[PDB]
Amino acid sequence: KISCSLNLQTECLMPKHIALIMDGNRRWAKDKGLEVYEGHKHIIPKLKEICDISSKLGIQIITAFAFSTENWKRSKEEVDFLLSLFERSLKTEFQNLAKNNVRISIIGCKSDLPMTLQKCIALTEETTKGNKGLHLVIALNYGGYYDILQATKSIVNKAMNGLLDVEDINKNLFDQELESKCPNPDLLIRTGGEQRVSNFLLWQLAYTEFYFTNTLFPDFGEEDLKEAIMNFQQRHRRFG
Amino acid sequence: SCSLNTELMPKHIALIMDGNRRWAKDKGLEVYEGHKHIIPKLKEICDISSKLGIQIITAFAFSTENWKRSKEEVDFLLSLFERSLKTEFQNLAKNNVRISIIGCKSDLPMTLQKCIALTEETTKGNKGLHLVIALNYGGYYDILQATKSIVNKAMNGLLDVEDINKNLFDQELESKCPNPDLLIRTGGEQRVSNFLLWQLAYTEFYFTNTLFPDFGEEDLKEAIMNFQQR
Repeated sequence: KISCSLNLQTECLMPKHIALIMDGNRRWAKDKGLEVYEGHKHIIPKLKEICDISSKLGIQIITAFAFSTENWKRSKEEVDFLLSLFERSLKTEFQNLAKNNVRISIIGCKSDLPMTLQKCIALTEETTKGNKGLHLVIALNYGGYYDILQATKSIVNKAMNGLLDVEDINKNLFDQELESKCPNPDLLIRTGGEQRVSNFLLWQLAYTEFYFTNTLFPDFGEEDLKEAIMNFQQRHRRFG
Repeated sequence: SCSLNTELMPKHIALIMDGNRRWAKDKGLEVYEGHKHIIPKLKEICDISSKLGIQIITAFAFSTENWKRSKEEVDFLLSLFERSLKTEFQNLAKNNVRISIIGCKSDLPMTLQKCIALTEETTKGNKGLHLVIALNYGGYYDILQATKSIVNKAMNGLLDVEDINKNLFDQELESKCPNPDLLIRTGGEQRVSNFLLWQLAYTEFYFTNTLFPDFGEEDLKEAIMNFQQR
């Protein structure tokens, strides 16, 4: 007998936290005739640009989907290129963000990554952990399923060590065990035309506003961003 | 412990049936008279869907968040749902629908529990469309009960931490594979409001301003046509 009691046990205007699915780079390359991998060169720069615009509007957190845990299903060549492209991009743009007082965290399974990428990530996190500006969270080898599973294993681990009882398990406890925690995204922006989440933040999106746009990520600028904020502010005007 | 190096017509449609109160306002009705259309409209949607070859519909009837309303609102909504279900379950069976409820049934009035059990047995032989009614249900709730269940098994020596994977978690949830291909929310809002979380990983989202009581065959066909061209 495991119980449920929901009637009892009760329980994260500018968006404070924006989540980003940065899609459309391969399409932006097909249009304009280049090779596939050229659009991907523009990802991390454009992200840094968006942090700057966001920082100046009063936005406090950005979580961005960089490398999906399903990308291991790509060719060993495509993935190995993407992990290299990313390690390079991080050291280029490290200074730019850190200088402007941005704090940087990585979420995902880091132990699967190349050892050089692991070392660069740990350095980046440590040197920016004191910064007081915008908080940039990079989802790298991350997924919604993964986050819920790692949290479940941690909870089972604690129960096995006598540190918690099965009836202590509630929304607040589970939330503290996830990699992406409160406060959750108020607005989610996916560029590139698709209208799905593709396994990026399942638990955290329970009350998030969804905004989908056909603009490809490389063409996405300040006007498109303020458009989406403006859109978000409309919905609060027609809802309690 | 960390390693991730396998973790047309829609077969399963999920439905957030919102806009009933707004509909009631725009027509000078009592605030909760719009809700009297919900189960009838759902039966209609089931019948159209069944004829198109859609196999499963999961519909959001009573959220775990509704408990935060006044006692009067809650007693009315649970009473109205028992009444609607008692009026329509034979009609639904005659359309070959099979009916399941997900959610925490132990918090419900005992007459509503009895009516749910009767509905399930009468229809569990049917081979038409499978209708899943989410009643005292939410996304957080499903993930948490699955977690508690897994913790209980580990305590009793029936599994190790290393056995916890996507398949194990899926079989402990109340809404299981196969997950919704398409989600439709009526009434204009563009959120999931803690309906399903784990199950929506790859679902297509379709939002419309149409209020639920005005939702017809044409509105459904647009939604499917829209889905096809993706």
